[PDB]
Amino acid sequence: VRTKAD
Amino acid sequence: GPSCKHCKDDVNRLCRVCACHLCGGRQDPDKQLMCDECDMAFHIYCLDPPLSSVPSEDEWYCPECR
Ligand SMILES: [Zn+2]
Ligand SMILES: [Zn+2]
Ligand SMILES: [Zn+2]
Ligand SMILES: [Zn+2]
Repeated sequence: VRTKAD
Repeated sequence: GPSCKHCKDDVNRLCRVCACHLCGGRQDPDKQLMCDECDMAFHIYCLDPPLSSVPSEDEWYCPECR
C-alpha cells in the first residue's frame, strides 16, 4: 500500500 | 499558489483534504494509507475499526470507496 510517507 | 486550497499548505493547520481525511492530522505519515481510488489519506488508527499495522497488499481502498 502507498502511505503519505512515500 | 498553494497545492491545497483548504489549508494553503500550512503544516500547522489540520486538513482533511491533504492530511488524514478523518482527523486532519499530519503526524505519522508512514501510518497514513493512501486510498487507491480517491487518494485520500487515512491514519490506520483513525479507521473504524482501526488497523493495527500498515497492510501488506499492493492496493488499499478506503471506507468511502470499497
Ligand atoms: Zn490541505
Ligand atoms: Zn487521522
Ligand atoms: Zn477512497
Ligand atoms: Zn470523505
